[PDB]
Amino acid sequence: EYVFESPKMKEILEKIKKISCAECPVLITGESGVGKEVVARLIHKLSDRSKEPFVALNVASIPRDIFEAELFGYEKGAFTGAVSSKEGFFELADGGTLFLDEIGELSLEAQAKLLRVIESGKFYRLGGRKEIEVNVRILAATNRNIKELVKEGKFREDLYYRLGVIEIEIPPLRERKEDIIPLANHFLKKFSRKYAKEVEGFTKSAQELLLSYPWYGNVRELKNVIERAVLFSEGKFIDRGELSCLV
DNA sequence: CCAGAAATTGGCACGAAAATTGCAATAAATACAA
Ligand SMILES: Nc1ncnc2c1ncn2[C@@H]1O[C@H](COP(=O)(O)OP(=O)(O)OP(=O)(O)O)[C@@H](O)[C@H]1O
Ligand SMILES: [Mg+2]
Repeated sequence: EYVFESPKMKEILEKIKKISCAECPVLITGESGVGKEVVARLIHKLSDRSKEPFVALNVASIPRDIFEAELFGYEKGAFTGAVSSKEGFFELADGGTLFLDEIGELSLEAQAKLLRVIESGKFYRLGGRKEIEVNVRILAATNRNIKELVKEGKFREDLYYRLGVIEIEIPPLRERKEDIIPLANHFLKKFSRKYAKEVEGFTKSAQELLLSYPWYGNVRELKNVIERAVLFSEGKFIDRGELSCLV
């Protein structure tokens, strides 16, 4: 279960409901730990293809020298040492969703190779002759400022225009103050059962302290703080002093 | 008989198709050691 109790978050949820049945690539931008993975999996879940694979990938974990071999696949005998034919991630997520986390780590050649497939919709194996057609829905998430990347000369402008048809910008947690308290009480329970420590809630002073801290890690930092508070406590209530050192 | 007209020939051209040549080292089945 997730928490959406802020007007901006509710509007984003309505946008997700409207868009989840479309057939266009989605780009999710935001700060660190805002919930981009949550938004991507919520888009996939509320979809007509929710019973299909959701291939999540990190583009920085794929070496350049074999990049196009991983994404598209190769045939037997394509290169020395190719024991047997193998498929790519595009065919693996055929009929489902392909999620690319931190899309800003791509190189220019990889960007062009991805743009060709996103435009045409069909590709070829590394050592193949027939042409493969796929039905992959592409979601891409990043935390960089993509406009500054394209202005500097690091991200292809046409690729950004192709991907940036729909923009979902999750606001920072510091602009979601009315969402801070329901989140903390959500985490405090989850760890309390997990670590078997007994605790009920936060005192008024601790709740006042929570709303004043300008979170830089957004939801993940709040989760870490709540986990530390649960671990380093034994009483039924968390007070100002327990969180004062953490903050 | 003659001069104009018609027929013959082969050199050059042009697009296409066929033949020739450069490349030089791997892949898989099999037997043996822990
Ligand atoms: N509404 C929510 N309710 C509960 N937990 C949430 C909610 N939104 C986000 N989280 C939690 O926030 C954590 C970090 O979020 P997420 O995985 O989406 O990060 P991210 O935005 O992709 O981060 P990064 O930009 O650093 O890659 C997750 O563990 C997730 O459970
Ligand atoms: Mg992420």
